[PDB]
Amino acid sequence: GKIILFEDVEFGGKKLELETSVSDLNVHGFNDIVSSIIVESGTWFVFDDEGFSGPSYKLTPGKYPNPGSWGGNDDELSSVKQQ
Ligand SMILES: [Ca+2]
Ligand SMILES: [Ca+2]
Repeated sequence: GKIILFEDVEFGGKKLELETSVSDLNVHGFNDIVSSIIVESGTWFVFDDEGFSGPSYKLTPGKYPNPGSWGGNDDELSSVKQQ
């Protein structure tokens, strides 16, 4: 699986590419800043709390240009897990 997290909407700003689960996005300086997402491959769950907990959102391959596109809130993702 490969997911790319973006600081700004419409795939702008700083980006973080991940191929493994991350229980705490702070380790990569990406806690509570994500505003768009591209899933290149795999199914991913993204969570608003650390540790694969809090509000969760399922994402399959494709582009998600704003948090509404995954049903979520801006600047709230804290952990991500591969399905
Ligand atoms: Ca942001
Ligand atoms: Ca959060």
